[PDB]
Amino acid sequence: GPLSKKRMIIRDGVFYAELFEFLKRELAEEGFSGVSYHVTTLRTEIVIKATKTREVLGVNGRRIRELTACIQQRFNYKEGKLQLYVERVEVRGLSAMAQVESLRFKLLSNLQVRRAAMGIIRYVMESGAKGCEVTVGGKIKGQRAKSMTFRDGYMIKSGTAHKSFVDSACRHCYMRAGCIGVKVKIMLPGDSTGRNGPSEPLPDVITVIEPK
Amino acid sequence: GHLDQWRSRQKIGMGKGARCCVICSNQKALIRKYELNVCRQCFRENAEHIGFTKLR
Amino acid sequence: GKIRTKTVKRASRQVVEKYYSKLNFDFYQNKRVIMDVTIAESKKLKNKIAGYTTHIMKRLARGPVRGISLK
Amino acid sequence: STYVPKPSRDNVYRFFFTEGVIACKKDRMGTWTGTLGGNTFTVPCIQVMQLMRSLKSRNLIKEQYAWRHYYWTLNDEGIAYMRSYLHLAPSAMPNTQKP
Amino acid sequence: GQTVRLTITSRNAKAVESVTSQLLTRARDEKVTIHGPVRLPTRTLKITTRKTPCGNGTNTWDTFELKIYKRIIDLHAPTEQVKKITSFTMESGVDVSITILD
RNA sequence: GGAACUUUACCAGAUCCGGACAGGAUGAGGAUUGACAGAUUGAGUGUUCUUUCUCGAUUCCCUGAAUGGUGGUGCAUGGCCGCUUAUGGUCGGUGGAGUGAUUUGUUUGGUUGAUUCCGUCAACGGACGAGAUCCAAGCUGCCCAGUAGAAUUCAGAAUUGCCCAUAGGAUAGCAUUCGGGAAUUCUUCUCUGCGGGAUUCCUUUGUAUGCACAAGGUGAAAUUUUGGGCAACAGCAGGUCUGUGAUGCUCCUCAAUGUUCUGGGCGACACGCGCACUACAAUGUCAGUGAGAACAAGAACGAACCUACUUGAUCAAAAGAGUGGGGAAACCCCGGAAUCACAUAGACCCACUUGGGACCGAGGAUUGCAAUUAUUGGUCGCGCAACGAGGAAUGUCUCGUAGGCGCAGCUCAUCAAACUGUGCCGAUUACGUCCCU
Ligand SMILES: [Mg+2]
Ligand SMILES: [Mg+2]
Ligand SMILES: [Mg+2]
Ligand SMILES: [Mg+2]
Ligand SMILES: [Mg+2]
Ligand SMILES: [Mg+2]
Ligand SMILES: [Mg+2]
Ligand SMILES: [Mg+2]
Ligand SMILES: [Mg+2]
Ligand SMILES: [Mg+2]
Ligand SMILES: [Mg+2]
Ligand SMILES: [Mg+2]
Ligand code: NA
Repeated sequence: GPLSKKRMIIRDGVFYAELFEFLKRELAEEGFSGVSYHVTTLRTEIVIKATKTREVLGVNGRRIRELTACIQQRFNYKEGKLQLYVERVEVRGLSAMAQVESLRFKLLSNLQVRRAAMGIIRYVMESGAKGCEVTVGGKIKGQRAKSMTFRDGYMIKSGTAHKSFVDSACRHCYMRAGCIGVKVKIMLPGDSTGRNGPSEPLPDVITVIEPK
Repeated sequence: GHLDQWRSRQKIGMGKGARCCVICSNQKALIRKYELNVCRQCFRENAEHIGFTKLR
Repeated sequence: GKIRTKTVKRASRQVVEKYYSKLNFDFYQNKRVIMDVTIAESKKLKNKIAGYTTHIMKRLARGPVRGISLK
Repeated sequence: STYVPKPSRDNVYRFFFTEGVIACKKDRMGTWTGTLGGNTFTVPCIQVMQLMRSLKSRNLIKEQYAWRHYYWTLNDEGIAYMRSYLHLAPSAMPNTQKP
Repeated sequence: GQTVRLTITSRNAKAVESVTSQLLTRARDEKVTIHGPVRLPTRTLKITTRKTPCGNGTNTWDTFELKIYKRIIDLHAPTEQVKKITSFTMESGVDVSITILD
């Protein structure tokens, strides 16, 4: 023989990374926001987080069955050992992956960079975000590439709390003149559950409790 | 006899030329530790998903 | 090199304003009170808040201080 | 060698129709194994790549690539072409389409 | 009687601790003798790569760490009882292995 | 980026199509594929040929296309990285000033590493950055051990008291030991998920309102606790098209800049420079003996991977062979590292010398498909090669630090004078200033 626990952890991580990349490429048009897999002796459970759940399912689950077949053939899962689910994202406006895909789609419609980025930011803040930051860079005005950044609300850049209070996504958007980079970072609000956000207060905030 | 000659040295499967990155099939700057077999650039791109984190 | 930043000083002023009757000149009992009556992810920040709160109490003994209003 | 023997092409097409998708590692040197009614059959990955290249150029399959692996999927016209090629019944349906 | 060992390993400390605690509670409900849990030494997997693609600039490095937590619990129970104790919804990323000792 | 082949991008040749698809020509009376033997050839390579077979509509030819490319352009781009720039920096709203560019806020005084704070104030309020957060060390609590240990009790076994060395000085005591068996008992040491613990807290001095500071105390720890990681806004035509199925536009595309295969080259020098390693010796070099680390890595019915033990051995090393163990707190392993120590009564005695180990000769073994010191160990020779402390210049560094010493990992079939970590022995000096940069 059996593989060592170190080797098992490495193998599981590599498998998750590859599955994430495959689902990100396959479901780029849909609001692919993540994947979570649970493994038991009975079978392996794979949950897909997406915005357009119907397209990921397809008609009578055709698309989901094709994805299941792809994963089964690539990783040599035996019959009945793999099952794929699709669940929608609770708040679309707080998902950086969904918003970079939305911004990319608006850009591919030959929309102006400022207009599309401002719409993304407005929708993100409308969904109750603490802040938002959209960066678009590349050949926007001519051969001389320039990088534009649009901001709103507040964002944290330093420490390691920005890895838990801010979510980020970046993609290359391909155009006729060349490559365009799109980045979105959303400062998540505070939710006590932890389903969205980190659920603990900010690391530099002290709140004094009102007495009785 | 060209079918035997074709890729006969790659048949041996020894050296830097027989191993490639499992993400990008590049044969440079491979990481063999823990049998990762990922090039260092692809590893920097994918380390968080693999499970590693930047501490210390 | 132990200056109290505005986060610590503001928190200490709020603590002294709200919980004057529960504080004294002792760092340790004030630290217990402050751990009870504040939320913070940082233990070190709470310790600094307790230190400056004890300093504020000592000053408030010798006349009023700026930024503190009590009845 | 990209010379595809006809029985190998028939087996690849039959597996492609049955299991609506085919996944194959992108290596010039290697063997692809599939299951048809039990047992197995093996065709070199170069020949699978050639067959899928021909099918892709004819607008019959959708292609995806990630981490040295291809993912080919038969679309509607590709399904019809497979049904006409193997002379299957009009009720023949891929597994991903069967409820 | 016979001893059954559960080896609980994971890369998420909270998940491994939660699963270990749940197993401890379930075993205590069954009134069986328990050895452990033993917190085995934590192993750190280190990959130190250059930060730059290509080779320009000050040679700065990234130190990526992956920590693995392992726990073991010994149950003086039959195999059926141990199988009952481990039948619950396990946290994702936690590997539980069952072994009979001699 | 430690390149034998591969890698490889270069050179000399030879193959393959990895030119999908579409429209035409031929075509089961056979489109084509692959080859025995002789010869062409570097090739007992159907590469092509002679002469014979074999497959079978997959393919060939020919036009447009297409594809691939470590081809070009980083001055067309994305992403990432380096740098400006280790410092304290940055920017709105509203208000105020100005015809305006712009300014104020954000300046000034003390303080702080800190645009850190206090104060004052045409500002008032906010946003980042700094700080906080995060990860390792040190002290510590609960948990916890049949992958860590300890102590006791029975055993069993060993020494055992007139003894003073070649003479054996100095250095505590006035019954002990045995990782080659059991039994309980326990958590001091080891393991660790979440906690506790330190904050200018306490006392004095100078500041003298505050913000603080310096000595001392308390303490495992006394000032960003220590070391890291993260790190704003603006830019640079900074690097990378040699990381990618990241890419626009351009170049080649069947005797190819695609791809393989063969052989060379990337390693050639009476040359220059940058970074190392080894030295110039006695605070040493040899031979012995002793005590003694820490991070780590180990393999894809079995088989690779890592190892211990034995053997080889009725006679060198390096080897070669068996039998086991280990998925790694379990085997390696009580991890016998090297610096180091030795009242070893050992050799050498100031010399290019038993310093140095360059260069080179002969045997032999090992990795690998392939190795003439240009794989790499090991043996005997060579050592009569410089080198006896290094000119002008110049790098790094303030405490478990410099320096010194090894070890592991990474590259890796084989090969560290490299890098990334680790522990070991362990200082001198300063605790300042703006002279230089
Ligand atoms: Mg910081
Ligand atoms: Mg070659
Ligand atoms: Mg540039
Ligand atoms: Mg660039
Ligand atoms: Mg104004
Ligand atoms: Mg203004
Ligand atoms: Mg200004
Ligand atoms: Mg340039
Ligand atoms: Mg080429
Ligand atoms: Mg000599
Ligand atoms: Mg010598
Ligand atoms: Mg090197
Ligand atoms: Na020699």
